[PDB]
Amino acid sequence: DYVTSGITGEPLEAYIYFGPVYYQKLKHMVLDKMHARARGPRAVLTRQP
Amino acid sequence: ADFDGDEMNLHLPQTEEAKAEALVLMGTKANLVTPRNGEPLIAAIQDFLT
Amino acid sequence: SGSMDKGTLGSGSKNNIFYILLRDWGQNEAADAMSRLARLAPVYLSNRGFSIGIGDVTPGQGLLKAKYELLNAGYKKCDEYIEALNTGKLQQQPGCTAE
Amino acid sequence: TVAVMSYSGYDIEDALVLNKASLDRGFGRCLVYKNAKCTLKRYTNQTFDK
Amino acid sequence: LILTRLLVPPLCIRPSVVNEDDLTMKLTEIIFLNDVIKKHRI
Amino acid sequence: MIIPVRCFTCGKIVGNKWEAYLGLLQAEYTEGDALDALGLKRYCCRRMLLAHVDLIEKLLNYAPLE
Amino acid sequence: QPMIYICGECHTENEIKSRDPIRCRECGYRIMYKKRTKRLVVFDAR
Amino acid sequence: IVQDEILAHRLGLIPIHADPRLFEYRNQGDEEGTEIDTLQFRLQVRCTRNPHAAKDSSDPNELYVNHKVYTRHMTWIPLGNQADLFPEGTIRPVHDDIL
Amino acid sequence: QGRFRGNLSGKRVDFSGRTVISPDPNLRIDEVAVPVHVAKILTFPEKVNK
Amino acid sequence: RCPDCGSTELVEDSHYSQSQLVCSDCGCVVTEGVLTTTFSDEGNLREVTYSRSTG
Ligand SMILES: [Mg+2]
Ligand SMILES: [Zn+2]
Ligand SMILES: [Zn+2]
Ligand SMILES: [Zn+2]
Repeated sequence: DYVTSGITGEPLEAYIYFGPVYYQKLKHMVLDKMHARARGPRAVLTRQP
Repeated sequence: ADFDGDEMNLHLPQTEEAKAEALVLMGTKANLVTPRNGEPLIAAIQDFLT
Repeated sequence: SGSMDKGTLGSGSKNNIFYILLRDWGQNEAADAMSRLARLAPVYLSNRGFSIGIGDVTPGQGLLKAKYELLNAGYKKCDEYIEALNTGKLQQQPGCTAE
Repeated sequence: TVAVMSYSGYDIEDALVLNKASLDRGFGRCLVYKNAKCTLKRYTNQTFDK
Repeated sequence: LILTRLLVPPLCIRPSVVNEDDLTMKLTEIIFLNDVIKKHRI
Repeated sequence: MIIPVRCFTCGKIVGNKWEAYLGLLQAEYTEGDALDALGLKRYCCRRMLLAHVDLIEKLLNYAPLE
Repeated sequence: QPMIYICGECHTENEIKSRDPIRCRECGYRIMYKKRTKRLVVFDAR
Repeated sequence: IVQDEILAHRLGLIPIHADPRLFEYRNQGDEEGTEIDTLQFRLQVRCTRNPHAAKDSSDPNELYVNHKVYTRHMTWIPLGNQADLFPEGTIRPVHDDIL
Repeated sequence: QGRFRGNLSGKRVDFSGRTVISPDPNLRIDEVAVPVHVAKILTFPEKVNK
Repeated sequence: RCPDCGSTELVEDSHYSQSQLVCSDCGCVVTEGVLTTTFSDEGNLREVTYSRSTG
């Protein structure tokens, strides 16, 4: 397709490939993966974290 | 790394002596070239070459 | 003269312009030049536009003729060899047996 | 409704860019259910949790 | 070099709940068997 | 589960078309004629009705009911 | 005064207020669901 | 059976037919609001079985009454003097038909 | 899992984090961007002086 | 009792992850950090009756 830029307003040089594709969202989400430890419980046998 | 779902760690050195070594020795600026043969490793990647 | 490409901007080899800056002028110049390239290339290419579709993959006219011609010749020569072997007329290559 | 083009430089290696105003209208919205279970029992001695 | 006595290590290097560590169950068995011999020979 | 009110891509209000769409199908229009007679020009809108899967008609059979 | 539970099958309101076994007053079903809270909760339309 | 967050998300998207030039921006906080910068609507339905219904036991439309929640059921609740400033019928959700 | 290979040479440490990685071409090659929520957990014990 | 204040208003509280005992009266820490078992040794857990463990 012929496309116009949304920021400058002036038409792009190339013609852009446009259309419908089936996208699926996987179960890996960042909110379930962030982590950090300042200072916390220690093991009893060796007193490392 | 490739931003396809990767993960990376991070540590915060706790001593003024350890800050000085990390910055001077382990900084990126001091490590633009790999010690295997001296070729550059930090350079432009795809979509900057184009 | 010329144009910039992996051989002059990529992470492979010397002759990298960031490598020349590193050796001749220090670390700060090479680290700054890379940063400016990070900010300056995306602004060009993202307003020029650059795309791929199936027009960039469809085979043209002359290609079909060459492909058909080549396949016919190749199969005939393969036939000739297997004919040579199964008749036993095949000359053995001087490093191995007929197979 | 995807376009295949290079855009904005935050998309280099397998990263991709979404339209803020679609996320507001429902695209990619989801739900996450979790479970929590507990039980009360009677001990051999004649007493029980409460 | 030939041994006739042993040390039992402190409770620090073998916590309460392993119920107790296997080193504990080993040691209680050694003493049990030792007591068996001495009463048995007597 | 249920009909989204607005077309994700452009923002047109399509939530009020579902019942009419099934009505027009029930009169043996094709899908193409149905969408055209509802006035859904852009293809970003057409998928919004065309590819819907209405699960709330089914999920209700399992609901607690007197 | 006592708390009410909804039977899992016939939805007849029951009351326990006791250590009694969980069983429907009317039928044989043995599953109970608590009623919705009476307080209001505030949501954002976003 | 529609979860509350999802129901609230749906309600937001419905366009209201107020003219926006007559109202100020709500100040930060001040969640109680006042007649110069807020509007109120009320929604309330109870689905019940139709007693007159015959024995076909097939059509949901006949079997039940108010088994569908259209945007018709929202009633404007005038706040302050808004009932006087706005003539009747000029405050409503635009489409009257959304499900 | 023994002492030597598990607890003396390489061992667990604190004051560290872990997360997904994503792109940003507006950082200088020597900077890294950290989320606020992980900046609020980690600390550095700065001594007071003049 | 708080070593710094003497008052007995100690409240058990935790920050984002650390478990600690804090004098609520003055904002002082008196104890923190705990040693616990893990899941890795959880699977190895045995049991012995107190009768077996007491003869
Ligand atoms: Mg990867
Ligand atoms: Zn649309
Ligand atoms: Zn029942
Ligand atoms: Zn105190």
